[PDB]
Formats: sequence, C-alpha cells, structure tokens
Amino acid sequence: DAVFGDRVRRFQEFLDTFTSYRDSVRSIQVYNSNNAANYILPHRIIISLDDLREFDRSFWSGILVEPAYFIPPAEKALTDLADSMDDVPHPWKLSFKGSFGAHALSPRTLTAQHLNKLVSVEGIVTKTSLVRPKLIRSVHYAAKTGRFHYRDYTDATTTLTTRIPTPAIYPTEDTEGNKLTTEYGYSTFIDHQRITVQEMPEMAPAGQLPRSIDVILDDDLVDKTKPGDRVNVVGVFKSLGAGGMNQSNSNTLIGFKTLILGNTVYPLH
Amino acid sequence: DDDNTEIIKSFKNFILEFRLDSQFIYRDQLRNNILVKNYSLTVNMEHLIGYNEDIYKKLSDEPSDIIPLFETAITQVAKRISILSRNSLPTFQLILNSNANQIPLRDLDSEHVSKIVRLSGIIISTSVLSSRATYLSIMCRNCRHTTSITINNFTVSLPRSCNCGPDPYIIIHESSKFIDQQFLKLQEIPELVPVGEMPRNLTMTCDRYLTNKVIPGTRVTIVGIYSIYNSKNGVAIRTPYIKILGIQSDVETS
Amino acid sequence: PNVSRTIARELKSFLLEYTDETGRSVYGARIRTLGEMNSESLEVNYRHLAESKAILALFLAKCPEEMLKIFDLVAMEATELHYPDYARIHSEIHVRISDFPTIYSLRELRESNLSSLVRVTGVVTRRTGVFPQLKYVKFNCLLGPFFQDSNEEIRVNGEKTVYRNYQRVTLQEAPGTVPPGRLPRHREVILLADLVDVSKPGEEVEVTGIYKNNYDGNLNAKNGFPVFATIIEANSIKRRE
Amino acid sequence: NRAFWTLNVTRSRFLDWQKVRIQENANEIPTGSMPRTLDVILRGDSVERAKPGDRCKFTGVEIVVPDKPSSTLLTYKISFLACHVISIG
Amino acid sequence: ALPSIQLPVDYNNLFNEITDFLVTFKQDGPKYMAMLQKVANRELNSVIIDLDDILQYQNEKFLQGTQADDLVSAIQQNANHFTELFCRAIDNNMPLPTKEIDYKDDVLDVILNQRRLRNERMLSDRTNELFPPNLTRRYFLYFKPLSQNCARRYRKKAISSKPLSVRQIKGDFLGQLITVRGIITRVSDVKPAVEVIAYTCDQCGYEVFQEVNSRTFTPLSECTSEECSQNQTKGQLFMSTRASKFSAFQECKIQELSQQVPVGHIPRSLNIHVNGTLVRSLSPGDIVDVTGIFLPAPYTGFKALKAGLLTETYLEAQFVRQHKK
Ligand SMILES: [Zn+2]
Repeated sequence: DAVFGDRVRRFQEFLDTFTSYRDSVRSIQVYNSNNAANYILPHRIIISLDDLREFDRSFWSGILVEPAYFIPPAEKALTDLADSMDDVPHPWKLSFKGSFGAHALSPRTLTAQHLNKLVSVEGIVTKTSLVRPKLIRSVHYAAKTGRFHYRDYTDATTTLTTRIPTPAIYPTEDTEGNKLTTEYGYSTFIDHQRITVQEMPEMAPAGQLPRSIDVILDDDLVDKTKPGDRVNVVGVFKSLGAGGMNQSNSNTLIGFKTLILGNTVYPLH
Repeated sequence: DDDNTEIIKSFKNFILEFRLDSQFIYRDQLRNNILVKNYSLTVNMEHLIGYNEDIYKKLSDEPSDIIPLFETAITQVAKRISILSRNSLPTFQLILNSNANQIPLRDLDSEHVSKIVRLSGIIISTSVLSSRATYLSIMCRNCRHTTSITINNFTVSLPRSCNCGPDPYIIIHESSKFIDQQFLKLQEIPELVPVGEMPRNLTMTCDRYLTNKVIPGTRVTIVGIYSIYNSKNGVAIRTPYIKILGIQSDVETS
Repeated sequence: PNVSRTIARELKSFLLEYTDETGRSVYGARIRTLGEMNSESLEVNYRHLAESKAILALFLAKCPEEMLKIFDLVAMEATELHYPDYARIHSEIHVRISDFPTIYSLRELRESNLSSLVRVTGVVTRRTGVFPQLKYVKFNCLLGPFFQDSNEEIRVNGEKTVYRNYQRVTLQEAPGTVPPGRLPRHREVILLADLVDVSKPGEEVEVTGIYKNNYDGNLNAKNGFPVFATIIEANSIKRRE
Repeated sequence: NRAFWTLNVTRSRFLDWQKVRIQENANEIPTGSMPRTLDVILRGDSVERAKPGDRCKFTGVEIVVPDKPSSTLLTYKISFLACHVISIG
Repeated sequence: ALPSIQLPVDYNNLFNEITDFLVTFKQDGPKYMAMLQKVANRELNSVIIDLDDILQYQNEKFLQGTQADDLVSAIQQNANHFTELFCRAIDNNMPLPTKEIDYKDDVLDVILNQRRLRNERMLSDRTNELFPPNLTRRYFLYFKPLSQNCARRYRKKAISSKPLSVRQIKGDFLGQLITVRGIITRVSDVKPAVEVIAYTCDQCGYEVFQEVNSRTFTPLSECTSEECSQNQTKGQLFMSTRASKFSAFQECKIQELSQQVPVGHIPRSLNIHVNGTLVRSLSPGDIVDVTGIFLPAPYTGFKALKAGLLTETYLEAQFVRQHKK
C-alpha cells in the first residue's frame, strides 16, 4: 500500500509549508505540559478546508469524494508530526472546517449519492443518547514471565475503513500458557455516543413527516450538545450493518442503516 | 448466456432504430436525460409492442428476470452516446408507464403474481428513505478474498466459497455503491369499491429516481410488477407488495 | 388405491347424465354455468350423491381427503368434454359439496371427526388479509415440481409457481344458541381459492370443511401433554341458513 | 434412526381432552385466604361434563406435570387428573 | 501474535517497595505492625490503607535517600492491580501465632483448620499446589483518598481525590481511583457474593478451588482429582457452602446532585458496587463522597448487540465519606 504512504508524505508537505497549523499543534503540546507544571484540551487540530485548495486540487477533491482512503493517512501523518514535536514529557483527530459546500445538504436531501462522502448535515438534535464508555486498547500483565501484553480491539467505527472484526472479551492466556490479568487504567477507552438529527422545522415542505439520521460522536465531541440545539454536524457518511444479506435472518427488503461518524459539531444560532 | 446477448441485442436494436417519424424518441430521451444528470429512461409500451410483439411477450412473462437485462441493455447504449473513447456511469432506471387495462386493488388475488399490473389508488403515507445496495465489494475474514458482487434487482445471501465458513464475508462500505428506496403504502380510492368494508392497502417499494416523486395523499396510477416477500410475523403465508416501475401521477399533477 | 380409479368411472356417470325434476340434468347446467362465469367452483349437492348411492356418501364421512382429489380431476374431465378447453383456465376445479348433515354445531366435536368432512356453523370473527400461499413449486431447471402443502412444508426455489390465496378466519359459535353457563368456544377456519373474501365479520356462516390437527403446533410448554391444534380446513361457504 | 421422528398422524388414535382449572369453594375458605387454584385436566369421556361456576367431584390420579435436582448423564408441579366427573356439589 | 511493549513501571521491585513500606515504619512501634496484628487477632477485618502515609514514606525514601520508584501516582494509575498485589504482601509479614487464636471460637475456621490438618497429615503420610492465598484472609484492604491537608507537600497534580462531578467523569478515568459525589439512589439490598467455593468430591475426596473472576463463572463437574479420575471412572463432586468464603455484596446507583447539572441535559446516575466491611454504610438520599476504582464488568451477553465491547462500567467502592455526620 505504497499509495497510503504517498498520502502521508503528501500531507506532510502541506504542513510546515505553510506552517500556519503547526503553531497550533505546538500550542496544544505546550499547554498540557503547562498543566503539568501547574500548582484538559482535546487533542485535535482543526483543519480549514480553505487552505487545501491552494496546494493540491487532486487531494482536495479526494477528501470529499472518498474520505475513507484519505482522512486516515492524513491522520497518521498528523500524529507523526505531533511526535516529532517537543517532546516526550494518541491518535488525535482531524476536524475539517470548510469552505462548504457540495455536500452542503440538510438531512432531508441526502442518500445515496452523498453516501461514503463527506457531508455537513444541519438540523435539530434529538434525543441525544446517553454517554457511555467504549473499549479500544486491551492491556494485560503476564507474570512471572513479565513483559507487558496488549491486544488491540477494532470496533465497527474504528478508524474509518472497514476491517476484520477483532471483538470480543479478552485473549486470556496468549501463548505460551502464562496468566494474563486485565490492566485497567493503562488500557485506552475512547468515549462514544450517538445523536439523531432532524431537519430544520421551519424549512419543512409539507405535512410530510420529518426524516432524521443518526450521528455518532467520537471522543471529545461527546456531551458537547444538549438536545434541541441548532447544530451543523460534519462527518463521513457511513453505512454500517448488513442489510440482512449476511445471514438468512431476517426476511425483508429493509436494510443498510446509515449514520455519520465524527467529526466536528459547530453549533450555531 | 448467449440468450441474454440475444435479448440485449434486441433491446439495443429497439433503442437505436426506433422511429416515430422522424426523430428517435428514445435515443433522444436518453441524451436529454444524461445531460440534466437524470440517468433514467421512460419506455412507452405501445411503441415497444409496436416494435416487436416478441420482447413484450417475454417481458410480460417473467419480468423480474428480464427487466434487469433491459437496464444493462440501455446503459450499454449510454456508454456509446454520453461519452466516447479510443465513467462512472450508473445503470439507468427505466420507468414504463402505459395504458393497458386498469386492475383495481380488490381484484388483485394471486394468479397475476410476477406479471406487470397497472392500477390506481390514493397514497397514504410515504416511508422514510433507506438504501439498498447496487455494487458492493466484499472481503473474507480469513483468506481475504476480494469479491466484487454486482447485486441486481429484483433476499440474496452472500457466497461462502473462496474452513473457511460458514459465511466469512464482510461488506466493505468504503467501496459500495448504493441507491435509494421509499415504501409507499396505498389505500384504494374511496369511490370504488369499499362497499361496507375498510379498503385494503398494498405496500409498494419505489426506488431510485421515482423516490420522493409523490406527496402522500395524491391520487396516482402505479405500474410496477406484483410480487411477494416473507417477513416473519406460518405456514407458509408470504405477504404481497408491488414493486414500482414506474410511477405516473394523475393530471397534472406537477 | 387403484381400485378407487374405477370409482371415478362411476361418479362421472353421476356427473353428467344424472337427471332430476323431469329431465334437464342439473350438474350439466352447473358445468355450463361455470362455464360462462368461469368461477372455477363446481358445485355438487350431497342430497343427490346420497340419493344415487349411499356408498359414496359413506366415503364422504370416512375419507374425503383423497377422494375429492380423485373427484375434481374427473369434474375437470366432464368440463373438458363439455367445453374442449380450460387447459388455459385454472386447470383445477375443486368441488364445493353442499349441505352434509352431521350438522354438528361447534362445541360438540371429538376425535371421531378427524380426517372426515364435517359441517360447522357460527359467526365470523375478524379475518386475516389475503396472503398468497406457496402451493405448487416450479422452476426452469436449474429437481422438479414439489407440492407443499397443507400445512407443513417439511421437508425454496421458485420461478413460476402457482400461488393460491390463503385466508385464515376464526369462527366463533353463534351467541343465541349458547347453552347457559358455558363460554362460546371457537375454531380456526382455513379458506382457499374462491372461498376467499366470501366471508365478512359479524355474519353467521355455514361451512362444510374437513377437520384437521397438525402439528403440535405449538404448545409443549403449557399443556403437560402431546396436544394438537384444531383447524377446520374449509370447503364451502354459505350465508345463514 | 435417529433420522426424522417422523410425525404420522393418520395411524395414531386420539382422544378427548379439555383442561379445567379447579378452585376451592368460597364457603370453606377463611378470608383473608386468597384460595389456591390448581389444574385438573379431564381426559376420558367425562370430557365436557364440567361447568364453570359449579362444584364437581373427580377421580384422583394426582400425578405431576413439568413446568430442585437435575437429571445428569427438572421443574415439576401438581397437576391433578380426573378420569370421571360428576355434578355433585 | 499479541505484541508486547515495555513500560517504565515495573511491579516486581514495587512489591519490594511495598514490603519495605510494611512493618518497616517510623512516623506513626510502627502503625502497620499493630494495625495488622489487631486483624490477625480477629477483632478486626477492614484494613484501611491511607495513601497519605504512602506519600510520607517516599520523602524518607528520596531526599533523604535512597531514591525509589513512585507509588502514589502508580497506585491510583491502576488501583485494581494493587488490591491483588499490595495486599498479598500482608501475608508475608503477618504474625503467625498470633495470640490465643484457637479454632472454635470461630465458625468455618475449624473447617479450613481441619482441611490443613488432614491435608498436612495425609501429605506427610503420602510422601513417606496448596490452598489459594485468597481463601485465607478474613480481612479486606481499602484505600482512602488524599484530600489533603498534607497533599500540599506538594505533589500537586497527584490528587484524585478530586471531588469531581458525575459529568466530569470520562472513559479516561476507568481503572483509576476517582472520588465522586451525589445522592444515593435505589441503594439495592445486600446479598452474598462468592469467592471460592471449593466443591467437594466423593470417592477419593481432596478439594479444588474455582476462582470467581469478573461477574460470573461456569460451574464444572468431571473430576479434577487424579485418583477418582480414570479409575473408576470419574468421581462425582458437589459444592460445599460451609467451605466457601463469602464477601458481602451490595450495589447502589448515584444520581448527580443536580446543582452540578448544566442549564441543560439530565441527572445521570452511576452504579456502585460495595464489598466487605463498607457494606450498609450507604443509605438512600445521602450526599456522599464515594471513592473507588472505576471499573467495567463485561459483558454477560447479549454480546451481539455490542459490538463493542461497550463496557458500560461501574464504581467499586473503596472508602466512604458522607457529608453532615
Ligand atoms: Zn475425589
């Protein structure tokens, strides 16, 4: 997959020429160490789409047309740049401001030409499903053989791209037969939530019923919005779940429920 | 499948050679449709049956095994019109609306199942859109076989062969092409024939470009195939629905 | 049995040249009626069948099941000689068989009625909508046609399969005729083909259907015993009367 | 076999039956009581002889029906049987 | 196949540092000798370990050398692991006799006493791999938060022990001791939990102890004993309730104080498990700072729905401080 490497080396260049983002990453790296010297900030760097067009249109059209192949190499590149920062004493997140849009759509107008493509929905958010942990990194301790043992759990919303599902439970006695106790509090949990979004009540065409679609909010984004708030979500538009085609059960046309991952959630008035 | 070649050759020869004196109605229907980015075609059956009786003889026989060979047949034509070489171009939906003989809702009982049925009723409510699939890639959980499955219409289980098993195939949603679907539900008109009983409502699935074509409460005349789905609720008792190709609202209605 | 085929050779004679009320064969006129109406229910009076011979009438109170299948094919033969056609129309006509006393009501029923045609009567209760049943199986190959069933289906393809409408209606016993201190027990009724939609809720209906069981079916949890379901597969439908 | 069971209902003779849930008479029970009903299934030709809202005398055959230990290489309750019925009471 | 990556924190010599923390002490003879022996004397069960003194010890072990690896951060960083590690050390330094212990006296102590008597006898006869250390306890280790008046040392950021909002709670606090506060909700009534539950065999006897791990366990039959095994043929074995070690268990949910709720949203309750002595300490309607390790207990299934794994967690109670005595 040398092309995924290409995406990383390409996104590298975008940063530090121009350097207008790098100062913000430095600011994030410094502020937390300042809290380390004291006596909270989410780690994500807002990327204005504004700037992306000046360098490459080829890579610009891609983030909109096929975000699954693009956002994650750009992301691995951002971590890679955050580690070359200063110094020692996490996946981060992209944001994507914009410079909308195409892809501008209210939730009423969407599906399927807009699927598997970046999207900025806007509408009312209800009913705001209750905040809950989600397991990601498995961490264990072997004794007396020692070392340090970890598994990595890949969920449905892991990264972006689809991957062979890891879940569930714990390995327990990975070879050889050594005992593995779960190490809690070293292991990583990203919070996770979903919130459905109804189209704006005032732009509703007729007595025809409202059509809402669900947005999963990863990491920091969680608990950022009470229900009934004007919201412009952004995110990649994802279709998850089999349509029933996987197994015999069940029998019916209905299928492929869709939702939006991430991403930003700019409130508005 | 030389027979499918034989059928599709007849459909191409029906689109390219059709003449209403003297413009080619279909062939231009096509161009004027790809330019606006409609990606659809509306066949007028009377012209069809005028052209060959034969292809309508088979199309009213086993519609759901044929109509998709007509779709691929027409999109293979838009390849030679809308573009030229020496992408991507979805396989167009065809909407066919024709007179025939109106078959009222009460009078649909078996016997015409999988035979095109024109009818008339007032739509109750329209169901919220949901996507089916058209072209989706699939990888194996183990041997990692990369399979591109072209799903057609008109449910379909995934293939189990490249332990391995029983069904080690994952849907890749990063490359999968999706369409839309509606589910109208229509109550037959109050004038006829309620008698003393509450009127029945057959469930209908619109799709692609007919979707959101009709505001609930407006009288319409649907065409479509008639067919049955399972939906556990025995024995066996499969329940009836009408696939729509294609819908035409009453005058005007805009 | 093959002997039963010879029975057909007799009943066909009953089907056409049988006369009553000074000439003018009645069943000939029924075949002529549908016939023109082509409603595919041929209708045979039990009174006359019993009048000609009690041996067949006894076969109706013993084993109606396979004998109707023997009988209606012959009815199709009679329609075939009278109208050299209907190879294109329905290719099956199942006979209606008017009143058959008995005249067991509802609540009086036993095991002795199994597999044997029995008349029932009472009010209809709200009926299910019309859901086409599988019946015959056919495909382009590709095993052959498989009839299933009434009602098991053990032990799916489809290409062109001949569907026949199914409808299940719950028949409850008439409120006027209930003996005091007793609840109005009721039985399941299975309509088929044209019998569909003939019924309406709120009405008393006279049915000739045979009685059936299968197949436990489903309890095995709260009974304590191997108890079958009670379902009357229906034959004819008439207003009261 | 093994194999299929297999179910054949034409060769199998059937009989009866109707369940009734028997409850103690109200004159004996010392309210506050909350009288305890129990199942009696009528098997036999005494089927249908029973009436709702009335006292009946039965033939005992108490048995038990499944509805505590396990059978290893069970949940039971009293279900009373009656093979005879009378309207006495 | 399941990669491994080293960490600067090592439990081996940290255990050593725990052992040096216990029974070798000055500042408060030492408190860990008397506090331990009073438990060994069986008038006392709960062992209240203050993190304050762990803080005091490092000063003597640093400046004031010789310098050592840190605990107070390393404890609350994990805090589950130390219950199975920091607390087992007590077994090595504990006074053996200790005084006037007898046998009965106590119920169920005679059982195990006769277990080890018959085991010692029969083993010493056979020779002419042992009962688990968790079965023999009869005491519970509880950490407490450092608020603290002496936390001003200062180790600054070292404190949680930050009397935080239920809203403030994150998925990044799992496996790390956290104080929380709110009103007690629903306060479910106490029921016995289980730990070992050594079932009894039949023919040749012995014993086997099945670990009670996570929420639930699967019961086993077969035979584990080699004697009953294969000849002839597999001995039958049943669980003995007298032999088992029971730890009180009481669960209760705690809604937020509602002043800690923003202009929006809704009060969010948090489920809290209680064990040992701390049981019944909690009462409904009472604002309390409850401190404890913050942990998941998966999944019992379901397991189809989530997917994943979607832990949903709970708070293990450790210490309890209620407002308004
Ligand atoms: Zn043994």
